[PDB]
Amino acid sequence: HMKQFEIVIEPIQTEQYREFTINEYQGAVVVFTGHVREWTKGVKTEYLEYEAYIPMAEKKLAQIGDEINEKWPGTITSIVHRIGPLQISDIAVLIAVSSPHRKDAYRANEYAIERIKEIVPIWKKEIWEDGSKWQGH
Amino acid sequence: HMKQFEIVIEPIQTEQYREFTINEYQGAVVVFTGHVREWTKGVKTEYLEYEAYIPMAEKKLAQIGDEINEKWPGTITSIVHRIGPLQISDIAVLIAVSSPHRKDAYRANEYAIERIKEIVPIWKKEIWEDGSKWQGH
Amino acid sequence: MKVLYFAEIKDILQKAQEDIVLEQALTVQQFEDLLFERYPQINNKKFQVAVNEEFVQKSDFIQPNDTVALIPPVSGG
Amino acid sequence: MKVLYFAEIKDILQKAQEDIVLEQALTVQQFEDLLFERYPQINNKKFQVAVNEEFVQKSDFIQPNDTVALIPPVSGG
Repeated sequence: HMKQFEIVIEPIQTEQYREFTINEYQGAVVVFTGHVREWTKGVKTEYLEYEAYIPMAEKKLAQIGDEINEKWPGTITSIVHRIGPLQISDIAVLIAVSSPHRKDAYRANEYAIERIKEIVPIWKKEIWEDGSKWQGH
Repeated sequence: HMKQFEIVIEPIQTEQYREFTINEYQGAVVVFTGHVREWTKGVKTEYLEYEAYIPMAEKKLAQIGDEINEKWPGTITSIVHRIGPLQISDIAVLIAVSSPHRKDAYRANEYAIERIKEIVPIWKKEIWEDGSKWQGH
Repeated sequence: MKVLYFAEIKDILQKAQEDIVLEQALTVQQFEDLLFERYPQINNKKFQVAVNEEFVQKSDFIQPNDTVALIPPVSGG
Repeated sequence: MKVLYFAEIKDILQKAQEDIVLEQALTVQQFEDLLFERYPQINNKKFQVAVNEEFVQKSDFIQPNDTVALIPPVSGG
């Protein structure tokens, strides 16, 4: 069951978020995916564990949608973040923004990812060979 | 058969372009899709017909890839444009850019769409009730 | 009152939730005083508090049947 | 020499390609003179010329076995 703003545990299925945002007035869709990287530290990252306070996280993703609507009217936004264990190159987050014209779709999308990092109650833990650490910010 | 830079006639299958650009060093992918809009004129748009000088168009898309590599090293780019008849909301163009960090992926992607409109030999014809017109620029 | 724990605090307390029966409203400051008394091992941890899925301040009130969550510094995206 | 037509020019000429046998190299200007002589109905149309899939100028040369394409103002993306 897909919602406009949601937290999922299964791998993100990307096409449905673009499809949600599309209609006959929209000429541009920008879809950002954030992926788990390897080699950000000296010790290899085995995988990440994400957690969320899901109902508050979904309410804060919708808030960002509402902020976007206020700043770039005409856009449509859909956002998902995945939780649980994520492997290297798994999509952790996806943001889809549609717009009649491209510039607002790019701007709104980049705004969204910034806000997610600021306000949404989601946390990552990095796991490596004989260790793990919750990340902050 | 998928190429990094290609012209297709079948509907664009989006997931393969993101997948082409992903590897363990990339933490961001930006995928732009350009879609056929309705109601840009007073008379309803029935559909569009796109044409391309395909081998030159594919060479010019690769050129843009090379330009992107020169300006934003670390990015990986894949581009497809569709030709033939396109219906309302069909994807006409897709650009996928991966990067270790998001900012270059957004910048490079927006650069790509600008260049496609500038240099790539592809043309659209708008078709409406009792008329049609090749578009310029 | 239901109390929800996340991320490092969850790991430290070895529990994701607990119930604290309340007879009356409690200040957010009072809630933190109680929490740090019970669990001195988190008393230097940084977090915001949410009550019924909204961020609150230390001067706000918690009602007996509220859900209260400790929100450490976020790291999504 | 193979000549390729696209978009409105293609529509006007009612053909997508043609062969013009050449015994010797031709200037791009000469090619355009010939084209406009044959097809006065395109003589006010704007286009670039590509030879073997590269944009050329009017002072360039076309070899007998080249592929030449008329590229009207582009409208992709």
